[PDB]
Amino acid sequence: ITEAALVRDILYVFQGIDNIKMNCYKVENLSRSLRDTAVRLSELGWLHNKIRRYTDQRSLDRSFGLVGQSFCAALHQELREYYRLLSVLHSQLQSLTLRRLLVWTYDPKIRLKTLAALVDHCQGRKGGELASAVHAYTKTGDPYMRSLVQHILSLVSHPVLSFLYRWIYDGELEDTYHEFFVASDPLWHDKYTLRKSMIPSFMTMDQSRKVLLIGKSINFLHQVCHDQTENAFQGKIDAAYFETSKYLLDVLNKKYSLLDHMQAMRRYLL
Amino acid sequence: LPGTLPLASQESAVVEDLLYVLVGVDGRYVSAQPLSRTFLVDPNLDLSIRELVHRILPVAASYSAVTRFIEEKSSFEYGQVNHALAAAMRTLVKEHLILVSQLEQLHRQGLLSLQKLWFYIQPAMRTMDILASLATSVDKGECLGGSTLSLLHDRSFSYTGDSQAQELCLYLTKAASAPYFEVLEKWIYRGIIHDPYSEFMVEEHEYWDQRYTIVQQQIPSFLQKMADKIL
Repeated sequence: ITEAALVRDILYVFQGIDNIKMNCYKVENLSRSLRDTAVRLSELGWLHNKIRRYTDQRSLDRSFGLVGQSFCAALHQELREYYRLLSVLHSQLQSLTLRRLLVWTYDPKIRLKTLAALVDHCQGRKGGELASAVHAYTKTGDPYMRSLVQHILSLVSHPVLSFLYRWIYDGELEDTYHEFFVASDPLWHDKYTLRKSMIPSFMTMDQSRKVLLIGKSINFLHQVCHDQTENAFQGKIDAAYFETSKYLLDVLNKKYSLLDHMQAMRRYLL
Repeated sequence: LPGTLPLASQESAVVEDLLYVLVGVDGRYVSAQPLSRTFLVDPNLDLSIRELVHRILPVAASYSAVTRFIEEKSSFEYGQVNHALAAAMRTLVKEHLILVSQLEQLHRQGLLSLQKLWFYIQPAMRTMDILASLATSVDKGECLGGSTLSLLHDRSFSYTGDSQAQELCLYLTKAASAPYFEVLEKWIYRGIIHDPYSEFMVEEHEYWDQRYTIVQQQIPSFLQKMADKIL
C-alpha cells in the first residue's frame, strides 16, 4: 500500500466518510510507522462526527427553542471554514505527505476539540439555560479558546437580548416555548414569576428583579391604568427604571399615580 | 462502466453529471426515479464517493420540489398572494441557475474536484431548504389570501437569530403582501373593495350590521390588533 493512497483516504476520514474504516478509525499490509500516524489523523474526522450529529439531530425537532437555533446555526459558520480547509488540502493531493499534514491540521485539532466538547456540556439545556452553559466555557484563560467561545456567546445571547429589549420597552413578552425567565400566568401580586432556572449566568440575581419590575410596570400601565405611550448594559436597565417608574407615579397621582392613591386611601378608607 | 474505470478520474465524471443533477436534467449516472424525489446513483461505485454524493443530492430534491411549486401555484384559482409568493420565489431559482452556470464554466478548466463542489453549494443547500419548507407548509393546510400571510409572519419570527434565513423569509413576506396591501389602500382612503377572489378580510353583501362582515380566517395575524378599526 503506497503512502499516497493513505493521503487519499484520510482526506475523506476528515469528514466521516471512510482502507480506513470506522470508536477509533481502525485502519486495516503497511509498515507500523504509517498506521500510527493515520490513527491520530483519522480520529480527528471522528470528532467531526460528534459535532455534526448534534447540529443534525437538533435541526430536526421543532421544540428546541429560539436560542437553541442560534447555537445550532452558529456551529455551521464554524464548519464552513472547516470545509474550506478540506478544499485547499484536496487541490494539492494531485505534493503533501503524512508528516506534512500534522502541521497543516495541528490548529483545527483544537477548534474541533472545543466545539466537540462544547456540545456535550450543554446537552439538555434549552432556552436561556443554554446561553448560560456556553458562558461557563469563558472562564478558561487560554487566549485561543476564550476568544472563540466568547464569539459563540455573542450569537447565542442575541435572542436572549431580543426578549429583554422587548419585555422592557414594550412589555409584550411572546415565547411559545418557555425560554425567557419572566413566566406569565393566563395584576401585581400574580401573573409574573421570576424563573430561577432560565436566568443567564451573565446577569446577576438582582439585575433579574429590575427587568421583572420594568416589564410589570409597563404591562400594568397599559391594561389597568388605561394609558398608552458590560457596563453600558447596566446603565440601560437603570435608565429604563428611573423613567418608567417615575412616570407610573405621575399617572397614578394626576389621573387617580401610585402615590396619589396611597394618600386618597387614607382619607376615606382610614 | 465506472467499475472498470480508474479511481481518481471517475470522480471527475460524477462531478460533471452531478452538476446536471443540480439543474434537474436526468444525468448519465446520477439518475432520477418517478415520484420527496428519490434518486439512484449506481450499484458499482466507490464507497467513498456515493456516501459523499448522497450528501449533495438533498439540494436536488429540494429543487425538484420548489420548481414544482412555481409551475403550479401561479394559476388563477389561488388569489393574488399565492401568485406573488410564487414570483418572488422564482427570482431565487434564477439565482440558482447562475450558481450552476459559474460551475459549468469553472469545471472546463479542471479546477472543480468533487471535494471542491461540497463547499461551494453550502449556501445553495440552505436557501433551497427554506423554500422547500414553505412550499410544503402552504400546501399542508390550504392557505390563500390571509392565512398564507400569517404563515410568512411566523416562519419569519421562528428564525429570529439565524440572520441568514431571516433576511430571506423577510424578502418573501415583503413581496407576498404587496397585492394584499394594494386593496387595503382602497378600503382605507375609499369604500371600494375589489378583491375578485374571495380572500380579503372584509367581504360585502347584498340594516347595516350585515352589509360588511369581518371574515375570521383571512386575518394576517399581524393586523389582529387592528382587525376592528379596519372594518
